[PDB]
Amino acid sequence: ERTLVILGATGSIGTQTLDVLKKVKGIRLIGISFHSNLELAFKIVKEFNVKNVAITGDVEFEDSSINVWKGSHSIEEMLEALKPDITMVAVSGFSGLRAVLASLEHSKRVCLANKESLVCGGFLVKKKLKEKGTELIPVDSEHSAIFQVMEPEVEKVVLTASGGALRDWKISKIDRARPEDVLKHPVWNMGARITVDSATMVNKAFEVLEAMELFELPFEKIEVKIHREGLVHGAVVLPDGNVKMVVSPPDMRIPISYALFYPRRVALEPFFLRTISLSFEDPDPEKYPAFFLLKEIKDSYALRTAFNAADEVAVEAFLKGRIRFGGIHRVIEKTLEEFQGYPQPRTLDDVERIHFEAIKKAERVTEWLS
Amino acid sequence: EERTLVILGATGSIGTQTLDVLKKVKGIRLIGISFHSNLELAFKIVKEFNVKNVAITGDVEFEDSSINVWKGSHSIEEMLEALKPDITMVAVSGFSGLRAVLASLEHSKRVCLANKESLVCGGFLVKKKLKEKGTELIPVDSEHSAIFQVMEPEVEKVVLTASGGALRDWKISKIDRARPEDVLKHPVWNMGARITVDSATMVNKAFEVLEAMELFELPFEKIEVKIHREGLVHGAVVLPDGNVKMVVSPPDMRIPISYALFYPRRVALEPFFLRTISLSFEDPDPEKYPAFFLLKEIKDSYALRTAFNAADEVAVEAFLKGRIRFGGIHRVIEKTLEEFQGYPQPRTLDDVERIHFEAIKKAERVTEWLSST
Ligand SMILES: NC(=O)C1=CN([C@@H]2O[C@H](COP(=O)(O)OP(=O)(O)OC[C@H]3O[C@@H](n4cnc5c(N)ncnc54)[C@H](OP(=O)(O)O)[C@@H]3O)[C@@H](O)[C@H]2O)C=CC1
Ligand SMILES: NC(=O)C1=CN([C@@H]2O[C@H](COP(=O)(O)OP(=O)(O)OC[C@H]3O[C@@H](n4cnc5c(N)ncnc54)[C@H](OP(=O)(O)O)[C@@H]3O)[C@@H](O)[C@H]2O)C=CC1
Ligand SMILES: [Mg+2]
Ligand SMILES: [Mg+2]
Repeated sequence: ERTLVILGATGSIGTQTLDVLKKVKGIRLIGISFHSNLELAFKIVKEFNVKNVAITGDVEFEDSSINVWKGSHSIEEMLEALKPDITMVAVSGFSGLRAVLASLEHSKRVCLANKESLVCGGFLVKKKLKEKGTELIPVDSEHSAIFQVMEPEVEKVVLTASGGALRDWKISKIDRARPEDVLKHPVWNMGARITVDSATMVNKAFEVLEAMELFELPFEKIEVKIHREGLVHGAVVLPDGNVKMVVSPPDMRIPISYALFYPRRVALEPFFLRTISLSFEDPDPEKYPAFFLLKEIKDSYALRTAFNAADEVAVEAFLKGRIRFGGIHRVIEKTLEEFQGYPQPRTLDDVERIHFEAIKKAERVTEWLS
Repeated sequence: EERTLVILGATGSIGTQTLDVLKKVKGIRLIGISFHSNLELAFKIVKEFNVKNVAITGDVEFEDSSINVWKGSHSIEEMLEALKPDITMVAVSGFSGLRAVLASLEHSKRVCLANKESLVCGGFLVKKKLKEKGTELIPVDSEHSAIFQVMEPEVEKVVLTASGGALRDWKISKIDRARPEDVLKHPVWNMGARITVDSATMVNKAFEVLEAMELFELPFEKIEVKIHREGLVHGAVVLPDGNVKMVVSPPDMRIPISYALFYPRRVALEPFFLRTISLSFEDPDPEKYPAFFLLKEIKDSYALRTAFNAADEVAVEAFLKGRIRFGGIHRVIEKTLEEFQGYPQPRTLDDVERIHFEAIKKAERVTEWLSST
């Protein structure tokens, strides 16, 4: 059996990974990390007989027949001790950057669900990947699809987007939208943040930057289309007229299983061909202004990190009632203005300093907009 | 760096589309051609491509003089032995493609296979020669090219798509009485009279299923055919996890030709741009395409597959000549196959060629019966 560690086991991706382990044999889960959801963590440790846990938040796990690592280097120290064959990196937020770097150091394969790691610190991940040679497979549905059809000479890589919860609403009504209108979603079963991110298309902006890092694509070779039905997860347009497309049901257990079991294909449920509707349209810049900030930020890890930080602050603020929907892209825009002229970060510490300064600035902007 | 090419059957549809590709991308030098009887087109290919080597497979005069000319029944094998091309495009029509593919596998580094008969009738022979030589074989057919591009060992289903042919929207009662003028109109693809009729009966698709089993080493049970009226999807693989990989492209044979010739490089032609579509996939009606549903009966026997091919060749020509109506085609095939029930599995090229010859003779007798009746 191949040994597995799931970082962020208590989250959406984490628990879907557990579901997959019940459905397919050949991997043994030997450790998990979680942040603060102790009740769920307890269920997992009992159900899966997990003897190694890294606590990442300010919570009390005790104990006493299981090894419990706690604090800021818990993930790193657990991974060094366990040296798993496979690590699923399903932590949310900016913590994903250090989690991925530690996973690359101590695992033979890293299954990457966390987006922030490549958005903010892709240059660090790429350096570590080259040095260590660790296998890295994306878990995101769109990058899993691309991974399956990618080749060296492409004309265009097409990512598809649902258009989010407000895809149908007209422009003037979107500014005023409340949380009770953004949840949800209406295509994927995901955490509260990702749902807001799909509605602003910030999620898709992250995926473009992730695709550039993962597949060494220039910005100009990527295109994003709104695709209502959510069947096509990615397509590659080749120079000869051929297009390779990947279709599947919208269930994250599919790309999870692929990343865990590659090069084997897991037996889940085959998707049988039938008459089908495939629509592809350009995102309207007036409906998705934060998405169109990509051109402005793509070349700078300082601006990419600030983009992510401001989005984290604005979504939280939106979820807590301080701003309305139209305030999200404004917080991001106004925060980015304050980082123009920043030098390109060179180290993990540089990236971390930008992130915390940007959180600080975005909070000030949010206060103004509240 | 430059690769040399021989095109067997250079004067045909595939051959001239290959020439069209060679005019608009560099890296391949045409050094030899074969043709059967189209002297006028062969000389013009020779002049315009500066070809110095020609194999004539038919009984025609091609004299002389500044070029090397091979003639008679061994002309392809002899020219290939002399030329040793890097690539041979095998685009001869009909049963002689089996001999041509085997000859090509002897003397090329890569064989681009357009000819269907070679695998339908003699797949076991081709596979044996492939193993001994270790030469590359890339299919040129657009469905096989599509599958080649997405194939992997653990597929659940390989899906070939079919236009359904000229009579796809017709009532079953009208089909039996159809004439060549009904069939020889063009729903999705631009090709010869033979391929157009085979598309209407879906015998073309029966050939492609058998070729797919040979090319990709798939059991018959893992192949699915769907009628796909848009003709945009040329093939798909269904994986056991829920993923489906599909290949979409314009219905232009220059695409898979360029892919086979230049693999692993992709030639810059005209990129296809994604847009809103419905995509239809329906099962073929057994009552509409009876000759297609003879697959399950013939699939394990090279004797039956060779007879199926021969009977088809006879029946299609008789149809085009006005001797039988469209419904007569599947009847010629069925009745000819009934005469070969129990024939032993051929073991050599010579066994295959004997079955071919007798099935042609048997199918002609059947055709006369149906014509006079
Ligand atoms: N959900 C989806 O469908 C998809 C998600 N992704 C990406 O995967 C990542 C995780 O997504 P999702 O599972 O939905 O997120 P969730 O919020 O549902 O769960 C995230 C996990 O990370 C833990 N966590 C939270 N904060 C920290 C922290 N500061 N340090 C370490 N661990 C922490 C949580 O612990 P606890 O519960 O105890 O607080 C939980 O275990 C994200 O980057 C997301 O963009 C990508 C594609 C699709
Ligand atoms: N056409 C298409 O779109 C596709 C075709 N194919 C397959 O490719 C093969 C050829 O296709 P296509 O180019 O359309 O056929 P054509 O009838 O257009 O031409 C066949 C070629 O074979 C030569 N030829 C004819 N008879 C003989 C013979 N007895 N011995 C040696 N050579 C002969 C012809 O010479 P000449 O002109 O001098 O008589 C010509 O060069 C067939 O198996 C067909 O099914 C597969 C996929 C797509
Ligand atoms: Mg995604
Ligand atoms: Mg074909």
